[PDB]
Amino acid sequence: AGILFEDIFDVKDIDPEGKKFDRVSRLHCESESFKMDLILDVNIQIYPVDLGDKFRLVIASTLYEDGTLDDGEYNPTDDRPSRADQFEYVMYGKVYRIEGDETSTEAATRLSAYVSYGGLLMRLQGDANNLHGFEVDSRVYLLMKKLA
Amino acid sequence: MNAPPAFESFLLFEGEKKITINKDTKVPNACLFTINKEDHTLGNIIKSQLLKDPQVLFAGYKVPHPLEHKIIIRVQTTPDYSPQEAFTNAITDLISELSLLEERFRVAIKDKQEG
Amino acid sequence: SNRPVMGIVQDTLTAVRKFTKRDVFLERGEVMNLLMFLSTWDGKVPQPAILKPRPLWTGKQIFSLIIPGHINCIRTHSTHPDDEDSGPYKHISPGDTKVVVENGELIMGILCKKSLGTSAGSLVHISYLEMGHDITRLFYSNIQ
Amino acid sequence: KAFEKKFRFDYTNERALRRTLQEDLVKDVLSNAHIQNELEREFERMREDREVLRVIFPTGDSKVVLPCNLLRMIWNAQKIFHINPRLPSDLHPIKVV
Repeated sequence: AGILFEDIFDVKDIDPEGKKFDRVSRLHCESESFKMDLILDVNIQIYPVDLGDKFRLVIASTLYEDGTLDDGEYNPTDDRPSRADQFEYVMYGKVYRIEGDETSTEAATRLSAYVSYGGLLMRLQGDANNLHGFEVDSRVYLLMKKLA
Repeated sequence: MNAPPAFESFLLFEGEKKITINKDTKVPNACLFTINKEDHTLGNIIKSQLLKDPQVLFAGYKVPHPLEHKIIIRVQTTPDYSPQEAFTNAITDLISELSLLEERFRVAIKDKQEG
Repeated sequence: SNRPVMGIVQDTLTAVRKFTKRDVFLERGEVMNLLMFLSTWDGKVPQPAILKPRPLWTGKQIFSLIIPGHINCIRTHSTHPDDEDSGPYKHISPGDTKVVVENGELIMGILCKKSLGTSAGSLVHISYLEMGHDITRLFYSNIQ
Repeated sequence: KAFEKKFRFDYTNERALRRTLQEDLVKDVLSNAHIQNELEREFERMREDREVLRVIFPTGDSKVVLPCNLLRMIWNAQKIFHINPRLPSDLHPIKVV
């Protein structure tokens, strides 16, 4: 598998502070049946998004549908493995911080994983039980698909 | 006083070779072509034609100094295909396109005048 | 004054900010060219950030290839407000300030005079102190 | 109070110990007494250094110029050795001292 996370989100805001960038907007999504807030920057020129949209988000450690990793080297002439091409929007990043709700003695109950997709950041808060697949410095894919 | 003559930008002198082929040892199936007395007029066409090929993984060109006339082209291709074959096919396809374009322009002139 | 005496001067410096904005997405051919001008390049084209519906790289994704070795640094852009560091979004930075370089990769932030300039602790100063003159020379040339 | 809390190394609570240090090390820390004496002597030395610093630098200026960048060296070590900060470590504080 290699699918670290999978959920359906709804868009609540596009730019609460304002339009900071011409071609990039920051979605403020909330989950469904998981109660996990999301803050994602999406290229809107290539992949337009507006309010109220529902998309299915998948965060996977590999794209190859069998388990093997990719080594991070770009190669377009490798259609043989039949990668996960059922999604519309795909990004590739590196998780750089896992904040938590720890203390001196008690362990954490809520985490917050940050991933940087070459500039376009993402924060994914929620419960600490379904967020266990994330380790810092690990390459991560993001896959989106709008539900009609 | 130190002005180079104008013809030095397109005339090969005694000893200079037009094109020299060197391999790239960093990555497999990579090759560098050095062309003397050329510029963007050829570099750009060859690069843009190499990029059309689906078996070419890298294709670029650069002019190392504007005061020295020399073109360097780097192409890396998928295995079971060589960059020399990619280069030769690119040049052949460019020639075919230009010949077809000239034929059609000549017929268009003929249609435009006295027609 | 134990600072770097030379840094990027005003034209690569007026353009590295625009390069390192978030919006800069680079096509395949543009990436080919820019890598053709890199002297310290391994030979492997990195995976694009945006992979569908069209492969797009990013300016930070190529300045990461420019930055040498494994350099760790944290600077701050010249238009960074006085509330981001205090309130929420400390590590999310809506305006793309708070430059962060981890393992020689530009994770976030916009590069300006306060990162590539001739001030103490800048990115070039860290590159010198960590790698040496022979690598800082290539750093300068490749950036330009 | 902040100085003591930040630099004391409480070895009594033992829940912070189980959370931060490994299991084979927490038993050693809670059993030995020479380790505890060394750990208290370290804080004594730090307090004396604090008083010396306050004499040298009145008006409370922390900024100083020194040859080795310890924090950046620590960051480099963390990234080089792939240290995971969410797990207990195998570093003995006596080995540190």
